[PDB]
Formats: sequence, C-alpha cells, structure tokens
Amino acid sequence: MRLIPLTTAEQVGKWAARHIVNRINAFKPTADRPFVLGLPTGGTPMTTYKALVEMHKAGQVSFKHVVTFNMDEYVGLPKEHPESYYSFMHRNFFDHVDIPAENINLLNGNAPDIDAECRQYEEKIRSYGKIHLFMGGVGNDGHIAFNEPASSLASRTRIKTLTHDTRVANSRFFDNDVNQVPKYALTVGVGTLLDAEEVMILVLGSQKALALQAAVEGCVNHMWTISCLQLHPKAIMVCDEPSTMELKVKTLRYFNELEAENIKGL
Amino acid sequence: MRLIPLTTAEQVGKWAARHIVNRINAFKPTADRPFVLGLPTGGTPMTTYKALVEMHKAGQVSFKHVVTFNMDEYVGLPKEHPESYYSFMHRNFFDHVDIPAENINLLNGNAPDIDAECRQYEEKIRSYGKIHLFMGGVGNDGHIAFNEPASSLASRTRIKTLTHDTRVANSRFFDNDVNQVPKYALTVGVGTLLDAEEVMILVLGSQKALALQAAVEGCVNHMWTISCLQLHPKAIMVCDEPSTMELKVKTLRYFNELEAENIKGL
Amino acid sequence: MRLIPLTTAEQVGKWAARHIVNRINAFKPTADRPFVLGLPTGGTPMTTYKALVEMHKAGQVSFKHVVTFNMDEYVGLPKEHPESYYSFMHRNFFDHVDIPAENINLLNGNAPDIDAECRQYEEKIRSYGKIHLFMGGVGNDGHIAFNEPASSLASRTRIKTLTHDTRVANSRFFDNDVNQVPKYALTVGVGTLLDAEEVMILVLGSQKALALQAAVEGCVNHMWTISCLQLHPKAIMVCDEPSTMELKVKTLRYFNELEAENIKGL
Amino acid sequence: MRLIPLTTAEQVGKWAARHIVNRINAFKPTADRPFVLGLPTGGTPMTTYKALVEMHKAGQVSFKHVVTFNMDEYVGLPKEHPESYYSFMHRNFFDHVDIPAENINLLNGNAPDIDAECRQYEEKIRSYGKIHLFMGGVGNDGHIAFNEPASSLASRTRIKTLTHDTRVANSRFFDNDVNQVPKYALTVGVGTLLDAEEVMILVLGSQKALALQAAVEGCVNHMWTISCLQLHPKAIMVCDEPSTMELKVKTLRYFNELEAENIKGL
Amino acid sequence: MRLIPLTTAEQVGKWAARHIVNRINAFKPTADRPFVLGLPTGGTPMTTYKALVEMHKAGQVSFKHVVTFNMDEYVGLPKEHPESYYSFMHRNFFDHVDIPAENINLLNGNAPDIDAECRQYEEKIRSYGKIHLFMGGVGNDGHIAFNEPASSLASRTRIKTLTHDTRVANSRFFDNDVNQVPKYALTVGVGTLLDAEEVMILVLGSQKALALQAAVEGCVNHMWTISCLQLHPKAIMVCDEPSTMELKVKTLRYFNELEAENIKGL
Amino acid sequence: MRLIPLTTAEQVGKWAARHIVNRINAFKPTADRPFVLGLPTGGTPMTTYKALVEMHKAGQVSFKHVVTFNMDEYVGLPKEHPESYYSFMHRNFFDHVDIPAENINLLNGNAPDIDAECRQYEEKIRSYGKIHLFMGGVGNDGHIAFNEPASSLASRTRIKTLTHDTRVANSRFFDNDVNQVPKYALTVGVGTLLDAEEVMILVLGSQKALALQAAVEGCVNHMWTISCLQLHPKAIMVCDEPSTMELKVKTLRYFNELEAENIKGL
Repeated sequence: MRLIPLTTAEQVGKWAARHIVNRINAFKPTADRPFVLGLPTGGTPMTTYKALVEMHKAGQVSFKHVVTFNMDEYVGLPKEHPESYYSFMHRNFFDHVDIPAENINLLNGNAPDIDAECRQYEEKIRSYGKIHLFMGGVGNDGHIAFNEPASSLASRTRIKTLTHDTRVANSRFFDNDVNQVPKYALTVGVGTLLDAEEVMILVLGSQKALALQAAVEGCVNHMWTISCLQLHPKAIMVCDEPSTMELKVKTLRYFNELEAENIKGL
Repeated sequence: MRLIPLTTAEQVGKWAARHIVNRINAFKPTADRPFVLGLPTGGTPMTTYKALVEMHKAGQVSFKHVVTFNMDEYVGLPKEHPESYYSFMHRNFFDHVDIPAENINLLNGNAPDIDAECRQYEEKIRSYGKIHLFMGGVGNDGHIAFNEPASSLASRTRIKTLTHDTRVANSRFFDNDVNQVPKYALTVGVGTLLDAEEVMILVLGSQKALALQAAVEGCVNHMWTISCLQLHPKAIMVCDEPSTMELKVKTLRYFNELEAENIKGL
Repeated sequence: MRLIPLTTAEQVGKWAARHIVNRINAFKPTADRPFVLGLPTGGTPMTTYKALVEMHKAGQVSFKHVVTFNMDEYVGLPKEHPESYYSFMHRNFFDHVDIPAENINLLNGNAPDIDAECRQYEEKIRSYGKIHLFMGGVGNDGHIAFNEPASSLASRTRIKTLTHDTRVANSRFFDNDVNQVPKYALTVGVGTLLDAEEVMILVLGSQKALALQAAVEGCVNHMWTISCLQLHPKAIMVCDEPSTMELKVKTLRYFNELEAENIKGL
Repeated sequence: MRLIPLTTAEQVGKWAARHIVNRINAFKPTADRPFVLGLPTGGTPMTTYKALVEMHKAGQVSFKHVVTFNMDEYVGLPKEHPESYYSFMHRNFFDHVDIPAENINLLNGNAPDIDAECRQYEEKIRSYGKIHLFMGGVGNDGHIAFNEPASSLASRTRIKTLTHDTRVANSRFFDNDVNQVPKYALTVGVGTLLDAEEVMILVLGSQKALALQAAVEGCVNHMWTISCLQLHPKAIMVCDEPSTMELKVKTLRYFNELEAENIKGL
Repeated sequence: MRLIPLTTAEQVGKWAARHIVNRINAFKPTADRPFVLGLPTGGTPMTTYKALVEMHKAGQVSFKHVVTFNMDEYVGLPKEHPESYYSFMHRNFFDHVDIPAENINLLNGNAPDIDAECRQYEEKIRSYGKIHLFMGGVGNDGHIAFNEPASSLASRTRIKTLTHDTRVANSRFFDNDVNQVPKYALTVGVGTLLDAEEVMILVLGSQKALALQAAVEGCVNHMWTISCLQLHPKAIMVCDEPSTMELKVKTLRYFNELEAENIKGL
Repeated sequence: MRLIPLTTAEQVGKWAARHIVNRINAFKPTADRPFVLGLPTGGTPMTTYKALVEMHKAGQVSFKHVVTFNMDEYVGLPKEHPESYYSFMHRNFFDHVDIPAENINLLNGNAPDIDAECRQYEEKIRSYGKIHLFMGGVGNDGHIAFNEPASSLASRTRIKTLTHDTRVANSRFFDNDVNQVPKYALTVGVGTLLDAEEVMILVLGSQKALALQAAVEGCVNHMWTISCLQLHPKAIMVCDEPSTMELKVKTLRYFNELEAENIKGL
C-alpha cells in the first residue's frame, strides 16, 4: 500500500490527477482497448477533477478512449436535477474533456427494475474486463461509497437506504433541506471496488483521520472497510495534512521519506 | 457479514430454519441440481432442527432434492451408538423429513482407511460443486468444528485428537464418563467450511460471548478462527441475548436497527 | 499455521532440514517433475544448510532433481565477490550437494536490464509451475526479504534501495565498512513468497521476538508483513527460545504440547 | 465507583437531586456546620436543578444551611449578563430555594486581580474545611470544568483561555455569535474537585459515550481526566441511555443489576 | 511490586510462610508492640498455614505477640459451624500455634448491629495503628475479599451480598448445597487492605492467570482491583506455575532472574 | 503534566536551564531558605548544564543559596575517578558556578556502611524539607535513575546491582571496557523523586520514544515507571524531535499549540 502524505487538498488533487494521467498515458488506450476508470463524486475529488481538466487542456491527456464507471447515484431523482451525480460529473469533469457519451457509465437511479439496473452495471464492467484504476473517498467510519460498515468484502452493486448522517450531511445540496434528500441510492459494492486493478483513495480533512489510521496502521477488520485495502494488490492513499492527526509521527515520517521523490512537482 | 441479534435460543432456531427454508425455496432444487446443505450437531442447533421439522410438516419445505454434508463424526464409535453424530442427525432431523438416504453424507468414523475416507468426503462435495449453505456453531475459543485455534484457513477434512476440554464437555453423553468418549474424530476443515457459498453460525450462551466479539468487532486473526469469516463473501451470525455480553452497546444497537425488519415473525 | 518451539539454533536447523528432506522424499522428484525449493541467505539459515548437507552426506536426500530459487542478490556486486549471495549459497550449500547448475536460480544483480531480469525470474518460477517449499527468515520489523513494511501482499520480484539499518547491519561483511555495501538489491516479492505451496520461516534471536508475536498472536496487518502468513494455506514458524520473549506463556505452552511428538530426534 | 444507568435526562436529574437531598438530610447541617455543595452550569445539570427545586417546594429539603461553590465563571462578562454563570445559577436554582446570599460562592470574573480571586476561592473552600459533594459534568474528551486534557490532578482554581470548540459550542448563548463569547474563564482545578468528599458526575448524550467508557472501563490516564475518578474514594457516574453506547453490554448489565434497588422511584 | 514465580502451591506456601516469619522475627514484637498480621481463608492459603505451623513447631517463630485480623466472615452462620471462617482459622492455624485469644480478631457475623460491628473492626485496627503485613488471595476477576469489581479503593469493612458465582463456588462446603450458603458476609474493604504496610497476595491456579496479568502487566484500573496494588508502597505477588499462563514469557523471565536468589530453600 | 516539544538537544537544555533559573529567581533563596535542586548525570543533561553555566556567567542566576541532591553514584569507585558522578558533576557544572561545597549532596559510593549512607541521604533531604525541582532523564524502558521496572512508587535511596544493558552502555566510559564498570550503584528511589515539588524529565533521542509515549499517552502502570508521573502534581517532559516518534501527530500538535508562547527565546 502506498501513502502519499501531502499538505493541502490542491496538492492532493494534483497528485491524484497526475497519477491518473500517467496510468492512462502508459497504458496507451485504444477504441478496442480502453482504459477503464472508476470515479466518485462529492467535495473530496473536486481538486482532482479541476487538475485533471487542466492537464487535459494543457494537452497532456486525452479521454477519447477512456471508459468510466461512477460509484453511485440517487434513486428517484431526475438525472437533470443539478444535485444528481450525473449532473455533478458532467459539470465538474465530462463537460470539459473529450470523452464520448458511449464511454460514460453511471447508475440509472430512475430505472424501472432496480435490481436489473444493478446487475447490468456489473455486467457492463465485466464486458470490458476490469477497472484499471478506481478512485474513491472514504467515510468517517471507514466505509466505502454507500456500503455500510461490516459490508461483505464481496458485496456488489445494489440499492441502499441512506443513513441519517448521510441525508443530514447532504441535505445542504437539497438546499439544506433534509426531507427532499432521496431516501435511497444505487452504489457499487465493496467487491466491485476490490476487483479493480488499482485503488486510489482520496483522504481530506481531520474528520477522516480515524479512517486513515484504520487503513494504514490498524489491522484488517470488516468494521472499518477501508482497512481491507491492506489486502488489495495495489492500493494508494493520497492525503492532506489534517487527515494525518491519528497516525503516529514515525508512520508519517516513514511514508514522507519513502515517497519524497514522488511528491515533487505534483 | 450479518449479525441477527435475537433474544432466545428458540428464536434463533426459528430464524435460522426460516433462512434455510427461504434459501431452498428460492433455489428450486431438482434431482440434477440439488441444494447442498452443510450441517452441525450438538446442543446449539437443536432449536433449529426442531423448527425446520415443523416447517416441513407445515408443508413449507421439502428435502427431497436437498443434499447434506455433516461437519464431523467420532472415530471408532459404532454408527448405531445413540451418541454417534449419525444417530444425533437421524433422531433430531432426518427421521422427520423427506430426505433420501442417498442425499445424506456423514463421515465414516469406522472407515478402515481414515485418510482415504477424508479424501473421499472432499471429493464428494466437489462432485456436486459446492455447499450452498453451511450451518455451524463456534467453540468458546472461536474454533470451528474440531479444527484447532491457529488452524490453516485452507485446512481440509481430516482426523483430529480431541481436546480434554472437549472429551470433558462431552463425557456426559458417554454417560458422564470421560474414559469412553472416543479419542479421535473426523472433521471437515476450515477451508471446507469457507468454500461454502454462505456460512451461518449459530451463537448461543454467554460462554460464546468472547467468540462473538472476536467474530464481529475484533480484527482478523487465525487464533480466533471465527474472525476469518469477516473475509467470507456471505457470512451470518445468529445469536441469542446472553451471547452478546462482550459486544459494545452501540454494536448491538447498530445490528438491531439494521436487521429489524428481518427479525419479525421469525 | 504451525509453530515449532525449539531451544537452540542448531535444533532449529535440524528440524527445518529434516522437514525439507521429508518433503523432498515424499514428493519423489524427477527430471520432468522437480521439487522446487525457495531459499534465503544470511546468518539465520546457517544451521539449516549445515544440517541439510549432513543429511545429504548420510545418504538421506539427493538434490539431483531439486530446483532452487533464492530470495535476493546485491545489485552491481561481482558474482564472485565472496559476500554476494551467489557466493554465500555455493560456499554454504551448493558446493556440498549434488544439485546441477541448471537447477540453481539466483537473481543476476549484474543484469544490464534490471526490470527485465526481475520479470524473467518470475517467469522462470511460473515455467515450473510453483515453489513447493519456500524457506525464509523475517526482519525485526516483520518484513520479508528486501520488501518493506506495508509492501503489497501481491508485490513481485524487483529492485530495492536498501535501508540504512540494513546497510549498517551488513557493512560487517563489506569488511565492516558501510560505504561499500551495495546501495541496491534484487528481491522476490511478497506475492512471490505467498504463491509458494508451503512457507517455512526460521526465527532466531530475541531481536525477532516482536515479529514472532506479530506472526503468531497478533492480527493480520500489512505493517508487519509476516502477520499475513496467517492467511497462507500452509505456513510454519520454526523458532528458538530467545525469539519467544514476547509471546504469552500459554501460547508457547499450547504449541509445545501440540507439536511435542514432532520435535523429537530433530 | 458507582454507575447509575438510567434512561432519560429527567430520570438522571431526579436521581441526582434525590442523592443530594439524602446527603443533606442525613448530614443535618447547621449555621456552624453547613453542608458544602459544589455545582456546575450548562444544559447537563438542568433536569437536576428542576428536580431539586421541586423537592424543595415539596418540603423535602432546605438550603438554609447549605453552602455552595460553583465550578466556573466567564472573565470580563458583567455578572448581570443573562449568560453569566451567576445568572444561570440564580435563574435555574437560587431564585427558587431558601439559600442565603452569604452561603453562595461564585468566581468573580470581573475581579481586578485575577490570581488573587482564584487564591481566595480556594481559601474560602478551606475555611469551611471541605466540599461534601461536588456535582459536575464531563467534556467529550473526558476533561473537567475548564481544565484541559493532561491537566495536573492537583491543579487549582485559575484562569483559562477557552478552546475554539468551547467558544464555538457556546457562541449560541452569545446569541449564536462566536466573537462575543468571552475569551477567558475562571475555573476550579482538578485537585479542587478531587478534594471533595464525594464527586457525582452527570453524563448525558451519546457525545459523552467515549468519556463514560474512559471513566468506567478504561484505565487511569491523565489524558482522559475523568478516568482519574477511579482513584477517588467516593465517585458516582449518573448517566442516560445514549451515553452508554461505548460500554460493553456486560458492563451495563452489571451495574444495572448492582444498582437496581436504588433506581426505583428516583 | 515483587513477583515471586514458583512452581507448586507447596512452594508458594513455604515462601509466604518464610516471608511472614522473617518479617515477624525482624520486627521483634512485644506485648506493647505487637506484629499485626492480616489473614485470609479458603483453599489458597492452605499450604501457607501448613508451612507456618511447621516453622512454629520447629521453633523458628512465636505468635505470642502477633495480633491478627481476618478479611471476612459469613453473616448469620453460627461461629462453631465448621465452615465458618472462625472455624477454618482455628482448625488450620490457631489450634496449632501459641497465639493468645485476645490477639485474634475476626468479624462477628452474628453481631446484632452489623454496621456497628464493621465500624468497631476498623476502629480496632486503628487502635494498634496499622497492619504490618496483610496476606490475601485474589478473585478470578481481580477482586479482593468480598469487595466487588469497581469497588472504591478507599472502601471499608462492611456487609456484602454474596455473588451467585461465590455461593455456587462455596456451596460444596455447605455440603454441596447452594441454598444454605449464607446470603451475606462481612468483609474488610479495599482501603482496609491498602492501608497495610505490606500486602502479599497468594496466586494459585490457571483460573487466576488473567488476574495475575492485570496485577503485573496491565495498567491501573478499578475494574481489576488487584491492579491498584501497583500503587501500593510494598506489594508482593507469590504465584505458582499454572497462574502464569497469561503473562508474557519475558515478564516471567525477568522476575525469575530478579528473584532467583530469593526463591532458594523456600 | 506539561510536554515541551522542541527540536534539538541544545534547545531542550536552554529551555530546561531557563526553567530552573526562573524557579530559582522567583523563589528568592536565602541562607536559611535555600532552593533545593535534584540533579542527574549522563549525556542527557549536558546541554542543560552548559546553558545553566552560561546564564550564571551572564549574571542571570546565582547558586549561592541553592542546595543540590544528585540521583546516584557508583559503588566502590574512587570519588576522584574522572567517571564518578562526583567528577561528572564538578567538571560539567559545579566547577563553573558559585555554589558552596556545603550545599552539594552526592551519594558516597565508598561509604563503609551502605545502608546507613542511603538512610542519611533521605534524612538530609528531609532536613531541608523538600526538593523544589528534581531534574532527571528516563531509561529506554521508562525506568528512573537506577530503579528497575516495576519498582515501588514509594521506593527509597538504596544500592542496586546494575543491569548488563547498563554496564554495557556505560563500559565506554570505563574506557570501553565492560569489566571495570562498577557492579553496583547507589540511587535515589522513585518515592524520593516523586516527593519533589516539581519533576522535570529531559527526553532526548528516538531511543526514548516509547518511554515518551508511555509517559504522555499511555495509561498509568508500574512497568513503565515514568507513566506514574501522570499522577504527580507538577511534572514536565522536555523533549527533542526524534524522541516524539511514537506519539500521535495530534498529541504533538496539541502540546505544540498549548506551549507555543513558552518555547520562544528558550
């Protein structure tokens, strides 16, 4: 597992975006062999999207043969609502890069047969073979996407009933109105994430410090889902300074020395 | 992993038996595609067998195309001894349901070539492909079947030398005579159990409280074998009230809310 | 996992060497079906090599159809330097047994294309299929070979920059001159080791006591790489008395009783 | 140490108020031998004051010969500001009972010589001899009054610079304006509290659950000041249901059985 | 704190008895300056009493000016019942040594005013000044005498309601009849014990292993009362081999080396 | 407890020396009311002595009415040996300041009656009343002076048999000859240290990191003697950067903010 200890969110997004760019450029994707990218939404990846767009505009990367899969979507919310994850993803990324519509995959929160929607999503991933790089964030309690603590590490794409803490912490978008916040969401599973070739988790804010600690220094346990990334063949935590509060000083010093050459320029 | 927090043993058996019934009825087994059920013996599954029998008699389930594999058997004990696991299983379950003899698999504790017996058992499981649901209990120290603490998670069906604590705690059946209790037993391995599609562990009694804690809140470690079910794709702990003594109040409250809809009726 | 608690290094080497011999003799290797043995260097396996040689000379084992893979080699050191791992392995083992040159595999620390060298090594292992028994030691911090703490459990053969603690602790061979000690080494990966059928770790000295504890009593975590052997299908720790300092008395007593029959004669 | 596990805040205040009443009535205070009561402010003791007033009005207790000492006061806030602790204490308690002004002791946050004020307060306590019962609450991080984590257990009455978390969590009274909230406060010390004959801590809300756990099940350590009450000769924790979230089920069950006879009626 | 690691109960009693003898002989007690000895009952001190008697008979010690205080007594049991603690103490010790009746102090479980009895006992100890050496055992959960877990460290002599586990584990004397076992007992308090000049705890049996661990390696906490002996000026644990099961090997090795000179002869 | 987190040893000595100076100047010592200072030897306080001397020479402090007590001395070493603690203390401090011989107290390692020497030392401290400030260091295992782990917190001045690790780590002064290093030493006790009014521990080097952690973040336990300073009324840890390796980042950040105003200038 790699830990990239940075100072600010802007540095974290530049690092993550540069990592994505370097994986895409080394892979050399084509129409028949696309690079498959898993993506999250929310405030945490914002500086990464901003930096990815920048690099695209600077001519350093093309998304023409990049296929994407998003982690989740609200159930029963119209796709064109500005707070849908569809809307977030276009406004913050797809509106500014050269990816074709047929390459973009998002869960249909309005599908008539929800279990069918979830089944097809998993099938579509398998039609390409695998996600090469899945970027995500982590909950304060170590959970992933809308999966709950003690989720099966093999769980799959499925509908979830959001937690009060989550409606609550999202009611702001439903202009600060915790009654309109959709009750349910579609989310990829933990197994869906773990099947990716590489997993890169963005960790921002002292509210994630216990999760960072559970991921990096704690032992493997299903109650802190993020800890099971220790068993993943290729996992990376990219973090800012406030998120490191619960780590030991020597842990932070170890990774700061091991990755020093890699965190220049960004 | 699911935790089903119930109050009494009778509720635990009804829940477990209803789960088994629902898996069988959704699977729709046939002569050429049987439902494969792994089973334990002892006091812990008694209320489950009693409830399964009841449901069978009420016409809610048929075992005509259900194939079963038991976890273990005493070595050198005549099969018709009333304390053999063969005898337990017929008296508490098979005597009352419609399963055919050819569908019942039990280890032959009287086989002339013990290693061969153990090899054939594993081969028979593989001939059907997989166990769809393996029901078991857990030792006070978290062990499974007759496997010992720090058993390999890939261990397989094999002969074991029973522990004093086990002969001791079983001498009662050998009418309370710890000298007749067979010295050895045949048992499936931890790998045998983990290869099942779903694992459901019955947890009864405050003597199992540390094991329950190690399974649900502790981290993964081979000394408490039950903790490695955290890594299993589909594991369920079904427990009574006294078994919950070592859990945190919030852990019990979390699962009691998450599974509330599912523990009605039983 | 097995723990073989012995008293002295000489007993540990006899036990390990007898284990190796028994695996080879039960396997019955041939020209077209060799026994594949993974091997380490350093002070820790010395009494094992001495005992293996002895058994060979006593006519108890032949290495004619044994293929070996060593864990590592210094980069840029001439192979005939007496402190190369090539030189160690010939002087302590291959010079005294009947293994053919074509059966010996060592990393070429002088290869012109290092990444290519590392790729070919993994390919050669796969050409035979698998390592049947990989013998190794463990770092004071639980690491394996030249892999670092928090290495991926799927990492593979690759070049590493040695740690000061390692150059320091090896400068003695570069006649106690920490300036000549090569800066880099080639090492198999953790995945390389875990892919072996059986892993046997030699544990000598109270400086390994925390690692032994993390391997046997602690939980699974990537910071102590050796702890992930708890998840390996067939792992054995062979240890001397001073290495047991951080274990609980009952843990040492448990394994001392479970393996009693097996540690006679040696 | 006693733990009184109750369900609601109203029950906690009735229990605490009944305890206070029973200590006062058994002591039989007089003009020359007053009962000395230490008191806190804030939302936590509100139901206790409400119940104390009730009991007073029902003729069950008199405060005529009760002397009180409050834990703290804001520095530079006019005493008649409605949010001063003076104002809180009169409005919620002294306005409704028969205690004489000369018996009421509060820190003068407007004293010209602050260190002198703090010295005199300690001297006044010692002039009576000792506090017989000190009632308080506990911070989310286990701290007491305005003392900080890792305060000396012998610290004494003194001025403190409030924490952002505290100004923040109190800005609501300074009509939700975190700029007017006084920067400093006077507070009794941890030694001041520990010198009382009996200490009764009110614990309300799941935000206090980690503190409750540190007080009752954790070990003694100065970072969670409340844990050092384990060393106090006569300490009582009175808590509501949500505060018990981090305790083990058996801990809550133990105290619920030990104190059962004592939590009836309230 | 000293830990005296011995092998058998007989060695523990000889060591403890020799310690007692050496304290008495160095103190040189007289009519007006007696040696004050606190004593327990039960199976744990039996080999100590047997060895003390032996030493007395060998002329190595006199109890003529030794005053004793016992830890506890059953309430409502006639003193001459053979299972009273009075009866135990005479039959196992006082019947065989030269101590005068006026020097023997035992709680009167038949006193008409129980609280008065308990008050007088504490007063009698204080009339002599202090207990020079208090010998005791420890409960499986670390408790002392009949004090419960989380007892105040300043608690005093008082009546207690016995626990089921205790009636249960003592019903054997009430010829194995858990209905006659007195419901209540008088016991010295934890403060009573801690006020002694030196405290020597006898630890026998693997059932005490967790308590031994909490006393010696764990941190100070009131839930394991025995752990607070770490704060006592002069505490000694005398233990047999099975009691050491939960200690680390290096802990046992440390004390075995530090006390080596002192455990010869016994 | 205060933690003063500094970067280098030179800053630690300046801080400590300034603290000492400020305590002395605020106390205003006289012939009949001296300031009593407890002192250690070794490499750890060297920069403090150097800075104290400097301040003395700058006219900021006088030792005319300062009385000192040193922690320890070698047994049987001639006082004028350059490696005696007498010799260390004169060469590094007393040779450069204005303290009178009658004010200097050091243990006489050559006393004819060792127990008498140790008794008189304690008596001399009590003749002045108390040590106002005791400065010391801490062992890698948290021990104090020559006291061992699990020493009584009330232990007193006494002779000790040095540990191999200590002779070993000091043989360098006995020009790197571990055979001349005295076998025994006189040392103040833990009680002697804890009786001081204020205790200031100098913590230098990553080898002290576990001890620092046990002092500041761990719980109270006698195996890490330094942890019991959490119970001391007025304790200060002054540390350099490498010593902070085992602390959590937030712990170091907390104290760095709380003491910021106090670590300027030095």
